[PDB]
Amino acid sequence: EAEAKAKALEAQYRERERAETEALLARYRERAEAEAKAVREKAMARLDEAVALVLKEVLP
Amino acid sequence: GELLVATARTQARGEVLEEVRRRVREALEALPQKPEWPEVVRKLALEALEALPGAKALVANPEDLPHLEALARERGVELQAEPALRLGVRAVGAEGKTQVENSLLARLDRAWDALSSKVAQALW
Amino acid sequence: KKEYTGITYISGPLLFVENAKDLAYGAIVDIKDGTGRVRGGQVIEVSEEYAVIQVFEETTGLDLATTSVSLVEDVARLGVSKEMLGRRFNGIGKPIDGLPPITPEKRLPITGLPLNPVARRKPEQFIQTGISTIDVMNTLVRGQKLPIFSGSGLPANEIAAQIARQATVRPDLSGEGEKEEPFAVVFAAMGITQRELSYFIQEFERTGALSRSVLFLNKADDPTIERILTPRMALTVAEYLAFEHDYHVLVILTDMTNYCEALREIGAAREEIPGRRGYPGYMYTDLATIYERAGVVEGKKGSVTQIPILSMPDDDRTHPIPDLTGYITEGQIQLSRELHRKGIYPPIDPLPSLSRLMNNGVGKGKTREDHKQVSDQLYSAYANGVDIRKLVAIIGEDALTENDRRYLQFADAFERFFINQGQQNRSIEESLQIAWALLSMLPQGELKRISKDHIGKYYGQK
Amino acid sequence: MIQGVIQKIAGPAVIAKGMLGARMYDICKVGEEGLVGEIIRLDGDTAFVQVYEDTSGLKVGEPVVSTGLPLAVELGPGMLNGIYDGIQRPLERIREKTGIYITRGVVVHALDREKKWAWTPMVKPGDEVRGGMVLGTVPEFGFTHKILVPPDVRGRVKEVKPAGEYTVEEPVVVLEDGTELKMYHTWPVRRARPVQRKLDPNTPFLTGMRILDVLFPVAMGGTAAIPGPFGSGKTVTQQSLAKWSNADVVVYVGCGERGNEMTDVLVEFPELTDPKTGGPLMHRTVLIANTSNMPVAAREASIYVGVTIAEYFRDQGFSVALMADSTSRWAEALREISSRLEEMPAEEGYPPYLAARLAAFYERAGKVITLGGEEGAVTIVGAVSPPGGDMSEPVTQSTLRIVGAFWRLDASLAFRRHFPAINWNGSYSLFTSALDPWYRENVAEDYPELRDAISELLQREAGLQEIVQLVGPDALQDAERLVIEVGRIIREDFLQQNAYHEVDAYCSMKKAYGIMKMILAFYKEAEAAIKRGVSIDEILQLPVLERIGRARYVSEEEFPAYFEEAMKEIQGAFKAL
Ligand SMILES: Nc1ncnc2c1ncn2[C@@H]1O[C@H](COP(=O)(O)OP(=O)(O)O)[C@@H](O)[C@H]1O
Ligand SMILES: [Mg+2]
Repeated sequence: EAEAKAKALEAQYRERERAETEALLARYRERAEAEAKAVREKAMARLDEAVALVLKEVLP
Repeated sequence: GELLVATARTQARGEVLEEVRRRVREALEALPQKPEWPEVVRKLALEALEALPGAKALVANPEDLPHLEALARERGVELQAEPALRLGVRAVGAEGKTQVENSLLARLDRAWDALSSKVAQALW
Repeated sequence: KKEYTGITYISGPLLFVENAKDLAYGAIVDIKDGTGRVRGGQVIEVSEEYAVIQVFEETTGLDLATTSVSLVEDVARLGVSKEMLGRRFNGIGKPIDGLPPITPEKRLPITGLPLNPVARRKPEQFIQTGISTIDVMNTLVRGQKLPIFSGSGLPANEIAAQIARQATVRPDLSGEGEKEEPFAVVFAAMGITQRELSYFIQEFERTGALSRSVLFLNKADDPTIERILTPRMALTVAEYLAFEHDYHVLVILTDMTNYCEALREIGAAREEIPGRRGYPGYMYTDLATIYERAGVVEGKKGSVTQIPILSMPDDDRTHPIPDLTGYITEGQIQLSRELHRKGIYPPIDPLPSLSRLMNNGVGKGKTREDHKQVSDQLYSAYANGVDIRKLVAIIGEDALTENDRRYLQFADAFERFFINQGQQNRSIEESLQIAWALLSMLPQGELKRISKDHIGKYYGQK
Repeated sequence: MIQGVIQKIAGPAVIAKGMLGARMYDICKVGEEGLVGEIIRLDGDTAFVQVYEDTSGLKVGEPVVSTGLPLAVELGPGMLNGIYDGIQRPLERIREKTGIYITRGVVVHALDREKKWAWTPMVKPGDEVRGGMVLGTVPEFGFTHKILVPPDVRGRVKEVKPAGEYTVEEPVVVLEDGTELKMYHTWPVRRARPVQRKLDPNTPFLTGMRILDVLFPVAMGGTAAIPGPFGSGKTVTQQSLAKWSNADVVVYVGCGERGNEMTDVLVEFPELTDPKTGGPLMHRTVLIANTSNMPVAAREASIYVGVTIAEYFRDQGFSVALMADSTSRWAEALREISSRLEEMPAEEGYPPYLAARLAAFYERAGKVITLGGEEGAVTIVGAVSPPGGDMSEPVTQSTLRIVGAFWRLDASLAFRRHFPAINWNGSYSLFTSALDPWYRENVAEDYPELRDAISELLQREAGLQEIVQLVGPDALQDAERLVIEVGRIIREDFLQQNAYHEVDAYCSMKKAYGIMKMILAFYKEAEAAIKRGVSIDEILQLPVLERIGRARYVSEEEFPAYFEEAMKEIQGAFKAL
């Protein structure tokens, strides 16, 4: 009885941690994708004047 | 998960800097047919002289052989025309065994790490 | 942007460059072959007539007609930033992890400076390293540089990876200062098999303990001068982080024997006389240069702990490499063939292995107040367990006293419950707990190194 | 191309002047006889050509013509069932041309030309082949020998000649350019064939020796260094590895080792049978031979040619072993032509860059996934001959830091004929950890347990040898004289193997599992029966362990039923004491 209840709680908590890992997993995929968008959006609004800065350093 | 988040952040950081470097490269490679480049070439030409005193020869793009003729005879040096050296000049000094090179592409490849730290500061 | 063409005399790893005098001594050069390939060289012996360049890589395609050199970074430096803590580097400083390169805050010279001997304090706290027979019997204090004298075929790289992903400070064991220090592992492997390089990439990125570390790796087939420059790189990155951003930092220098072989085979390139037993005479100074750049600092809130792991050459302690290492460092810990292949991991053995600074790193509010006495007691008990286990072959089990058979059972079970750790993240309280469970098999009263306060408090419980 | 004249001759070193502008490592043609040579150390006008044949009768003024190419092998179909020398010249062709001596100055091709191979095409026209995509197949003695795109060649295939009988010159696949792709292609010996991605060692190299497969294993992408004094069974061991192991092809690189132990290899491999399929064993060995009186600069070329032919057969999805005996003869060739550069040498006399060379050679091993997508693996077994018979040299203690699987021989085990003379006390293998999955899913489930028990019994024996030679094998306790006698019977049964017996030459690992299970069943129940209290004379005269002492001579067919009955008698002869 004791070893049966042991492996029953073992399998149930396997599957519980599997759901935990998959939930935080998909959360952090969406998190990294949203942050990649959140930075490459910020890329565009300061492009040409920074290029003028580097062009003024390179051609001094 | 936090380490993958940091990987995505540094990846985005690097590709925005790749965008910046690429558009600087395109502005550089679009310079020599816009109405400034015979004012561009003289500065780096005389500075290729002054970075190696005692030159004998210069060689650069033959599209502005006039601006390398009548503004470098006072520089007192051979001028020989060989293309394939885009945006600049190179100076062969004395005894034929030294060659200072000078190009805006070369200056970008020498200055881009320092300007990358500076652009990342003034950009983020 | 300034080629010095006109070179003469290539010879093995040395090419000479004519008519060059702006080449700073110890500069780095791009050697460009005439077919568009770039190599590295270090400038040595720059004179009026010429300047010698020791080429980094092989010399195959070079010639005299079309071969140019040019200067980059005239004294050796690296670009350091705070955001290099998820990265690998190739000895020079270029990544091999595929991520786009860092935005360098500072630009530091990879040759360091000696600390000012008034400007440091003594090391006084401790660190846990997961290994029980390090945490209890020869403690790693923050500032110590203790080397792991491996063998040849013993696991040293596995203990490297284990200490790398299991070291943690314990400020809760202190009088509860802040957690404002994070921890940082600077891991510098020089001269590795590349099988071990696959082992280090997977054993760092596996558990997600790469995110507080930085791996300066280079293979064996990579050129020898990167195996020179690698511990300079790692100690100057760690010195930057620990004295500019207040991190307790642990620096793991893998395989110092590969370093000293590369130092011999780069000393013999530029034609200086090898001194004792083939090694250069300045090996003591050059090796102390990369040991004595660790340690705490007065006033600042950092500490640089340093573990040089080194193979013994022909497993003796009279060779120049472990002789000078034990003649510079702070004690040693030592693996053993005997434990390893009667089957034990990690195979540290606590008889010949000591730490100098343990008496300053344990005690009142450091880790636990009974620590040093249990250290001495475990040492003497395993000491007279080994030789009584060796004597019992020629007298017999049933022809001793009784406490001596208790010592024999203690030693035989000691070296498979205390040293046979396996891989569990063994804390300091758990390891002292199992140390008292092992001391319980000795009779009370026979523990003649501990006063009865800690005896009555802790002893008895298996 | 580039003309020069000889300024100086000394031995195999010819300083040739006037060669303003040749590169390093370009093969020269020295003298009017067309001697092969190699450029090092050029300073202005001169260049320093070492030569691959003995200069005698060469005189100054004679011309030197460079080529511009570095030392290039010609790779293709036609190297299996082959003997070459250090610059890939076929010795059957040299015997057909000359008599029984090797006259210098000969030009022969690295692959024969008139032999009509049998092209089967693979790719349809119009495809965009990358460097390393396959092109077609050729049956080459039971191996479906592929024909690669050479590395660093990209394009679109226009034409493909059909499934016919062709020759190795004839261009079968022309790209869109006119860049055509014939069967053979040259490749420089100093660049590893650039591979896609290098996998990890997780699969054994089944040797056939028992100790070299049970106590000290070699994985698939592994390296293995076998050093030993003279007269210690190196070359019989390496012929056993070439003869019985599970590799697809075997590259035997004779480098400084004597003539007769490649003569007999040419004489007795054509009668043998491959253990993998039914082909004759000489149809899977490439055999590069540089004997000692063949000239003393070619040794470097012979080892680099053997390892790059092995890398070519790695790219074709095969699985290669490379047995390079006497790497220290290549160290001596580097010392000898580093004695005419008059440079300052390192420790012992050797040049400084010797560890750089040994690293750059032992790091072409490793199981890889190649350019074609299919995976392959070169394993390398390198022998080391120390000068004094002392593993404290700059050869051995530069090569023991970059290898796993170090098999240190000794002379004392080979003075009496206890072969192979593996000194167990100082050998190791770093592939015991990361191979136990394969051992579990292919030999037996309890194989690590049994193996580690064998290891700790041998360690406990070699810990008690101290006491037993300081006091004597009498006046002991009887519970450890069983340890010493089980160590004695494991050294007389499990480790000791004669290669020339018809059986026990080869020993697959279920037989070794059977013998170890017999020995440890005996030791477990014997220490049980001695804690019951018996003699130890009464153990060492049982009729149950002459069975054990003969239990390596049964074949791999009788060994199951023989194993069941020996196991039965060991389980049944201890209750009767
Ligand atoms: N596996 C073996 N079984 C029995 N005898 C062996 C074995 N290996 C070597 N020997 C004996 O030792 C000799 C060693 O030959 P060889 O390997 O050429 O010497 P070296 O070890 O110096 O190369 C052989 O001729 C043979 O008589
Ligand atoms: Mg031999």
